[PDB]
Amino acid sequence: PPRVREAFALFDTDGDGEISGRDLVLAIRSCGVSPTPDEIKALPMSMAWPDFEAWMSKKLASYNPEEELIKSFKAFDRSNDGTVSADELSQVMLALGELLSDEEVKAMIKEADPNGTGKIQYANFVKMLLK
Amino acid sequence: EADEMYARFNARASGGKVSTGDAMILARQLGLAPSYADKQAFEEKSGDNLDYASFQKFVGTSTHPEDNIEDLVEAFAYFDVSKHGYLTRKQMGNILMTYGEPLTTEEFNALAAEYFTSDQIDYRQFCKAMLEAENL
Amino acid sequence: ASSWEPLVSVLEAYYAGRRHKKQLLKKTPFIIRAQAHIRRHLV
Repeated sequence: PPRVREAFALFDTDGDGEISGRDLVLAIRSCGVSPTPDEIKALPMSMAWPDFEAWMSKKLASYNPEEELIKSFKAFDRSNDGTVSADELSQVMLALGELLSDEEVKAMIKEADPNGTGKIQYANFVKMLLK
Repeated sequence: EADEMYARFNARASGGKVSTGDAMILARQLGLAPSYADKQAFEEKSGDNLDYASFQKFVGTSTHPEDNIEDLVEAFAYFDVSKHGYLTRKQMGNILMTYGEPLTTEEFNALAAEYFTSDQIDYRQFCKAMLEAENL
Repeated sequence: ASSWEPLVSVLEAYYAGRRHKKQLLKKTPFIIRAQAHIRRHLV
């Protein structure tokens, strides 16, 4: 199913056709969009599906998730080889994250590093993530 | 019980066969609850035009003996964060018209008119009512 | 040194959505059963 509509369905945890509060931001971030703090402050109390689809359609018209995510990863590309350290990402996910268990983190890291190279191609990873 | 089944099938039949669409209605009148997944699965081997023997086979494989109150209740309770056992009519409508095999607005409005009194639905009692009258 | 927090937020939200998908898939068959019985009652 299309990604935005599925994200709405997945983060409408009450099943009331409304996404509200943290879930709202989560829904947005689940599609690979990092809204600015101004955009976060401007978000309404809650959104029904028309509101959410309009917000995401207008956002994606000026914001490409793939390129922004690869751009965020490249800030930690020390070797400048299209790679980031797997254990660094693991540690920061565990230190700053609030939603994911440790097993989920570990699973993600094995995904991004299937050969256990200790590196993550992140470009290939973001691509084979955003399908 | 069987003669009325035969007669109801044949009143809808053309050249001895009925659409699987009409077979859904006939099965429901018989007291069975087939899904659209059942319809597609049966069409995969038998097509979408059934003579009486094939309709009997479709009926025989749509009894869903796995149905039970607890699994339906847990499916609904997934959307009940407080887990106190209630869902609003807004919640019931959105859930039933969004997930699984979504109801049309007409289907849900008929359901709500007959079964929803207050704005707070005890979905356990609702699921129990939904399981009633199934032909066993 | 930049901050990992935006990237972490995105990845956490994405995989929380994946978890939501798994758990909702566990319940969808019985939503379908409920809808089938509703349609039986409505015939």
